[PDB]
Amino acid sequence: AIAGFIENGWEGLIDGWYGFRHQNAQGEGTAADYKSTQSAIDQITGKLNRLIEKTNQQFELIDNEFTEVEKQIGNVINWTRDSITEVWSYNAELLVAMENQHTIDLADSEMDKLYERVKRQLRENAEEDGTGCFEIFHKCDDDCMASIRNNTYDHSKYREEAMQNRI
Amino acid sequence: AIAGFIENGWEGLIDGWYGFRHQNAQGEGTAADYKSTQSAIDQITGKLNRLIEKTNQQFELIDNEFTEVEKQIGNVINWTRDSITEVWSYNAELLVAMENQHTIDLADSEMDKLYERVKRQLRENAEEDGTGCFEIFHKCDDDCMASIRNNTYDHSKYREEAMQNRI
Amino acid sequence: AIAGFIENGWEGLIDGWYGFRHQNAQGEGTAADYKSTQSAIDQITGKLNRLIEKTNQQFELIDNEFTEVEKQIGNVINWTRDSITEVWSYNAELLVAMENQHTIDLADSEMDKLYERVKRQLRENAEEDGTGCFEIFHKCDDDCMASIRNNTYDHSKYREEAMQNRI
Amino acid sequence: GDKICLGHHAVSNGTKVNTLTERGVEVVNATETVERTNIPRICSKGKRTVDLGQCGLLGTITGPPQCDQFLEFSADLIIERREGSDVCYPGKFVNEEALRQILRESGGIDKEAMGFTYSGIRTNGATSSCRRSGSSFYAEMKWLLSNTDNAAFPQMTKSYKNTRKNPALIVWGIHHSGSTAEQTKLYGSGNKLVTVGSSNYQQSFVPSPGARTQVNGQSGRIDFHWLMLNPNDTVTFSFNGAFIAPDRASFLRGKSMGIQSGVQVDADCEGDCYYSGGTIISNLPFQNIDSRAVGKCPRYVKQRSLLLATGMKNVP
Amino acid sequence: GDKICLGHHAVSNGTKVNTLTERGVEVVNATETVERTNIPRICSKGKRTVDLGQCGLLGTITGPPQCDQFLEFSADLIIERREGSDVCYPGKFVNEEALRQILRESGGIDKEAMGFTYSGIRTNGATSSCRRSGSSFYAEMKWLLSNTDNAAFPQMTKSYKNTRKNPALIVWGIHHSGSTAEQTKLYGSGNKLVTVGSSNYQQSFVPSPGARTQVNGQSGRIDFHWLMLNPNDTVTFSFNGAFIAPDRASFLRGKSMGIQSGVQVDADCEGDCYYSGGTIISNLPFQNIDSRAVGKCPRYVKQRSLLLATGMKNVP
Amino acid sequence: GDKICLGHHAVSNGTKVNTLTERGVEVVNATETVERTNIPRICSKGKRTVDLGQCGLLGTITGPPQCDQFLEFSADLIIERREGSDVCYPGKFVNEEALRQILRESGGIDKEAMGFTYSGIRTNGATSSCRRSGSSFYAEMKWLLSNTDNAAFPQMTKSYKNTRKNPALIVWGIHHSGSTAEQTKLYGSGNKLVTVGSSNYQQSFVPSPGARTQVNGQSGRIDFHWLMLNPNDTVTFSFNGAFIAPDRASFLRGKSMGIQSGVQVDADCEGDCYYSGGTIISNLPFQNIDSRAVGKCPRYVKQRSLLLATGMKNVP
Ligand SMILES: *[C@@H]1O[C@H](CO)[C@@H](O[C@@H]2O[C@H](CO)[C@@H](O[C@@H]3O[C@H](CO)[C@@H](O)[C@H](O)[C@@H]3O)[C@H](O)[C@H]2NC(C)=O)[C@H](O)[C@H]1NC(C)=O
Ligand SMILES: *[C@@H]1O[C@H](CO)[C@@H](O[C@@H]2O[C@H](CO)[C@@H](O[C@@H]3O[C@H](CO)[C@@H](O)[C@H](O)[C@@H]3O)[C@H](O)[C@H]2NC(C)=O)[C@H](O)[C@H]1NC(C)=O
Ligand SMILES: *[C@@H]1O[C@H](CO)[C@@H](O[C@@H]2O[C@H](CO)[C@@H](O[C@@H]3O[C@H](CO)[C@@H](O)[C@H](O)[C@@H]3O)[C@H](O)[C@H]2NC(C)=O)[C@H](O)[C@H]1NC(C)=O
Ligand SMILES: *[C@@H]1O[C@H](CO)[C@@H](O)[C@H](O)[C@H]1NC(C)=O
Ligand SMILES: *[C@@H]1O[C@H](CO)[C@@H](O)[C@H](O)[C@H]1NC(C)=O
Ligand SMILES: *[C@@H]1O[C@H](CO)[C@@H](O)[C@H](O)[C@H]1NC(C)=O
Ligand SMILES: *[C@@H]1O[C@H](CO)[C@@H](O)[C@H](O)[C@H]1NC(C)=O
Ligand SMILES: *[C@@H]1O[C@H](CO)[C@@H](O)[C@H](O)[C@H]1NC(C)=O
Ligand SMILES: *[C@@H]1O[C@H](CO)[C@@H](O)[C@H](O)[C@H]1NC(C)=O
Repeated sequence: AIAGFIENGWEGLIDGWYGFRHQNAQGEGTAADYKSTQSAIDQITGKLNRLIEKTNQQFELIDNEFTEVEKQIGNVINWTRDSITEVWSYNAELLVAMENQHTIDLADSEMDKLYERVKRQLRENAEEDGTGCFEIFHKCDDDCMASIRNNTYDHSKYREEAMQNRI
Repeated sequence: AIAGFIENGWEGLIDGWYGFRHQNAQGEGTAADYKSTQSAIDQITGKLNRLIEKTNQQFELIDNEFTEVEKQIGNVINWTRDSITEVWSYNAELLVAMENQHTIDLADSEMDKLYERVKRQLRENAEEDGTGCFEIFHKCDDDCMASIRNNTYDHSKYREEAMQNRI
Repeated sequence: AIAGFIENGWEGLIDGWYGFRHQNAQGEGTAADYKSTQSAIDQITGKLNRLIEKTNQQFELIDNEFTEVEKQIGNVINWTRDSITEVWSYNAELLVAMENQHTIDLADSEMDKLYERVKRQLRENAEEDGTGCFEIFHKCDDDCMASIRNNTYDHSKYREEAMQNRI
Repeated sequence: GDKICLGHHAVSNGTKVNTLTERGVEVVNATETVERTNIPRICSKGKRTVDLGQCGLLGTITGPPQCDQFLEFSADLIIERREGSDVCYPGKFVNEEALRQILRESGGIDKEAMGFTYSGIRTNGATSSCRRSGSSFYAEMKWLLSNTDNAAFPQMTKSYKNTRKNPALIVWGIHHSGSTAEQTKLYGSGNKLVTVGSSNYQQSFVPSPGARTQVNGQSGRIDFHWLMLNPNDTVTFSFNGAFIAPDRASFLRGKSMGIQSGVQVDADCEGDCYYSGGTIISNLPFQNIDSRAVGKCPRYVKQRSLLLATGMKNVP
Repeated sequence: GDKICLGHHAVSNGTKVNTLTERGVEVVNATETVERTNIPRICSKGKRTVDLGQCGLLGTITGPPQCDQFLEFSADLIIERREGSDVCYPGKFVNEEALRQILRESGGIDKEAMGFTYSGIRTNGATSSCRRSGSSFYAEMKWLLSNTDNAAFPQMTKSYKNTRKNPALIVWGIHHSGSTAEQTKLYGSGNKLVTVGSSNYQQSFVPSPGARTQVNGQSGRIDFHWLMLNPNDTVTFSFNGAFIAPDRASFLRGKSMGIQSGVQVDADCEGDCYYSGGTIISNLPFQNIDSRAVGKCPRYVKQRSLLLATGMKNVP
Repeated sequence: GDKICLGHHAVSNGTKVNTLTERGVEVVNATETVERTNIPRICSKGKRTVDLGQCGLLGTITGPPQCDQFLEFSADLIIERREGSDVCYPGKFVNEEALRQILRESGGIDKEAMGFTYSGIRTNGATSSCRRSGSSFYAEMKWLLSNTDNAAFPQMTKSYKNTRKNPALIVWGIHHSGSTAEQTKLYGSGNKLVTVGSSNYQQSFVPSPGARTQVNGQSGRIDFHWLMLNPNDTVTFSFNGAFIAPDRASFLRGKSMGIQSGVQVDADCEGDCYYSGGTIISNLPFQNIDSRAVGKCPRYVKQRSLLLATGMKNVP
């Protein structure tokens, strides 16, 4: 038996992030979805371009390892630096934490957007099983399964048949 | 023929951010939704009040264009300033980027909240076409269309009629 | 009569954050949901662990109340400090504002996740009333109400009965 | 059948903005966050304004000719100019920039006489460098010579209490004569000490005479020193020559802001964040005009522009 | 028919908080993020604590009477007080604040004799300003006079190696006599040099005598100078008068924290972030009490209060 | 009946990351944000590189033996080493670290003769401390003695205009002889002044002779002073002994970066962020290797590691 994303993920889904597991008369299958997988990769790659910048600002020595500077100014420098170190440590931590929270929610949102897309193309010919699948109330051969995936499935073709089987 | 927000936006929607395009016997029409438009404007205006603050802290010269200060302290100042410049540049960039991501998602969420509101008032008398519209399974004259918009549409009035037409 | 979360909250919900108000033949009742309440508390407690850190960095005097330091360096110090004070004030304000926006949306999202969970277990045996309730189209005694809450409700048991009553 | 669509607006020319996730995503509308726009004038409305022009700021204490208008100036906004000079007879202040920093937020200065008087020396030292109606000197200062050429200079002590509630800015000077031949012609033979003590402060000064580069006809030099004399405290000047004595103590009036500039004042436009190029009126939280800008200012950032979205996604 | 509603709690009297998008949106519950609460005592539990009171911190090196308890003090937390004075005979340290900054994180000081001895001069210089059992001096220092009034002062050299592993704080002084009449009575005629060289360090000193403001009966002054003498290095003092010689070198013990304050110690309450008004116990990431606070502290911010929401929206 | 499931990938070994809300939530994939990896070499490809080794940086101006290679060195990247020394005859620069800071971003130095010549004195002062082919001196400097032992030293003035477009680094020195017996043997009796004036600069110098700790056989000391002489300005040296005169002025070439280090150069690997331990090649926005690192660098942070998630939640 077979389950969707509401239960868990698919350790078997190798060539994509998001996908389809179908069960029919011919058997059981898993194909990846390209556009929803790519959209989530691009979004993440966009963060990396932002955060893998190298600073253009140049900084020179103010200080000296070999011959220590006068105490007072050295202490001011050491203090100024530490306050700055505090700031960047805070910023760095918050940024990663904020971005990670968003990276998660971003990807959940992409799963969400695919499932509610399918539900809409399947129209009145299927029901939500609650694990992230649709019980299709008609016969759906490997072709009909492939027409859902590649968003060509026309629901009116199977409507009268399916409608009747839900009653 | 007519489409909703899942496909694209409406270059014709002039007097609101969000709205309704209806198609019936009398013709085709577009009216804006006030409360969902206003809610999104207020939310954005709230950001502007937050970000268009003027700093109350005052800063005085530490430095001198006309008569340059001693090198060592001047270099410390120049260094301190540059580290601060780095910090604000980072903050400014992240803030705009963060706020922009949120401003987008905020507005998508407002469209979302309106559509799933309508779906709920239309009850069992309509179906999701998948472009962001509802195929209403009964006759809906310009009045009935205006009763959906101003959230007065009572679904039980058209129920038995519509239910039957979806079978 | 009774209402759900789309209208407003429940000043009467004492022993949980999220919950169920049912109406049937036996009467009217309110029980809290533990797992969705806990999930939202844990998430919030996670923020507090993050933000109720005490800084490990130590800072020593640079300055002097009793015997004021030379003006120039004192002014540099006073300036450096004020720039740092500006930074933390900005950071502190934004952090609280950002985190508060997220804390709200986090909790809305937890209500959302519970309601759409119920809708899915209730299957074809109930309809969305639009205030955040479900009109169940069969008789649901205090037991059947308790089976929805503790996620044991099997919809096929009441299906043929309910289906028929929605027509 | 009859249908109702849900939609959101859009346009042909979306503005491009950046997000956490995408560079250059189009939105309906966006506003600028980084100020670039500057007014090329000092917007002085609402503020007493002293444009020191020719007069160096430190010059207002000592009083070379340039600064006669300003010996007791009063202001809210103080403007120094590049041409400004603190001197007539060549020289500089020791610790000049601290003192500048003080005077710029001082509200201006109120002068008081310290009441010194003098026996067995001259008082009318003058030079063609500080000229008013021909050879003259620093207004607030007295060039103490010996009584006649080569003559001995009586060892003297002179003091001044600060009876006021606020501290007193005290200033004095040492004269570094262009040769030993000059040092003697003025204050006589022997080596020369000048010793300055408050209680809070002690320090000492020896004149270094010697050939230097000729500056405005002059080969000699005045070192100017200073201190903050405390309420009820006394400053005492023990000296035997080479001493440029103060006539008057200075007191700070109130609060002001000083700036350095190269543009006109304008009392019509109001402002609060100034720089050398002018004034920056703006409500934007950031600016990209000048990192050294001062007053109440937008934070200076590296970037030309950071657009903040004020509308939804564009999908046209 | 039977229905089941989904709901969330609420209250009367939501707390108002700020978000990215709204000012003053009500929530069920919220906690404070900015600390305002201070304990008006120095919470010293767990820490050796020296309350210098009357004794100036720099005074512990030189040893005026105020500081006899502390000539070899040992501490973790050091408290300076407003009344504290580093002197008896008027004077100041040169570079005072650096040296203070050092001693505050020094753990305290351990003294060692430098072993100087003296021929053809006096050693018992004393003054009614530093009094113990009447006229006395700085404990750790020797006021070298000439052998009798007006008498000549033998030119001397004296040295001290630092045989220890750590650096040695070395201190000495110059005497600025109230007149030339005094300078001579003490160290005789002629002008006077004091030259101090380690290897790492060279510098020189001339006494400036002269009338100054009378401070506790005294018109003269002691300049105090210092240096860090390096392991195995030698400091050498070449001098012919006006020299206040060290008896003892100082060594730093360990690590401490110094603070400036105006409230009582309390060894019962524990603490780690101090200020002049007391100590700040708190886990809040920010504080609005005092920007100059020290130790391990919340970051100081401008704002009274920033409430962080710990509950959902209120809709009642 | 037939069903279609929607799913997302997962794995057995999720990487743990932190979020706003959860510590250690697993994700599919995550990248490091904090650089820890360092190359233990100075990556100098693309850059003229001067490894001063034995030669102190300030030594390139004055020219003790160690620095003969470098009296006119030219570079983009300058490397100072711990063994580097700015001297042969014991002494230090006054304001040393400012001057260092200048020379490090100077591109190197181009020397020009100041054209001094001398009558009635000696010019060939030398010492066994600065040895080349036995007793010698600072290359760019002339040790002016009196004409014969104990002999008088003619009071002299000497000057140099800076006719170039850029400022001229000028350096000179004072000789602090190990006794008064030495001071006279070299420059004769009498006390000794050295007075230096540009226009924008005046200052004075007295030699302090006296026993000091013996450093490389030497008990005496050279104070080295400096200034930036302005285009068209003149510096003038009035002196009567104890003066270590410059032969040559120095001019800055262009732009460079200086660093301090303890590892080899490597011209094969390219780099841009250096520290004492080597060079930091990395695109990561932060680093945890060294807070004092310099060049174009990742921001230094406190933390070993901050993992940034590059994949969705793991649910396996
Ligand atoms: C796109 O967004 C911008 C920025 O949000 C819109 O312009 C802004 O509109 C608001 C609404 O009134 C302005 O408030 C006004 O402030 C000004 C100046 O202090 C004042 O003259 C008005 O009486 C009013 O209170 C806001 O300042 C203004 N900002 C700018 C820079 O002009 C713009 O209308 C939006 N674009 C479209 C196509 O709607
Ligand atoms: C509203 O929110 C506040 C803040 O989140 C709630 O108070 C907090 O409740 C938790 C519950 O465990 C406290 O944890 C405690 O930590 C302390 C301090 O280290 C410890 O002594 C306790 O035994 C416990 O572990 C938390 O500290 C506490 N914070 C404060 C400031 O009181 C509050 O309960 C919530 N209000 C309502 C009505 O739910
Ligand atoms: C998990 O995520 C990591 C980090 O994002 C993935 O490794 C990274 O893959 C990207 C995608 O191409 C690499 O991009 C590189 O750009 C540079 C340009 O400077 C170029 O040198 C490379 O040839 C490549 O185009 C990136 O270098 C690489 N990062 C690291 C640290 O190796 C990784 O593939 C993901 N893991 C899995 C199992 O998918
Ligand atoms: C300043 O910082 C370093 C640690 O990076 C330390 O080794 C150095 O001695 C400190 N100096 C002072 C005067 O505190
Ligand atoms: C400091 O920075 C300014 C520009 O911000 C520059 O023109 C100036 O010369 C710098 N001074 C030093 C000593 O680097
Ligand atoms: C520095 O700051 C404090 C207030 O933080 C003030 O009392 C003090 O006098 C200031 N000093 C100077 C020199 O501006
Ligand atoms: C300061 O003035 C008071 C009276 O105003 C005077 O008696 C006193 O001698 C002065 N101060 C001191 C510390 O003596
Ligand atoms: C100290 O160092 C000097 C340096 O020349 C050397 O002569 C001596 O042997 C050293 N003594 C000790 C005890 O380390
Ligand atoms: C500098 O140049 C100008 C003319 O080019 C000249 O008149 C001026 O006097 C020169 N400076 C000196 C000190 O000679």
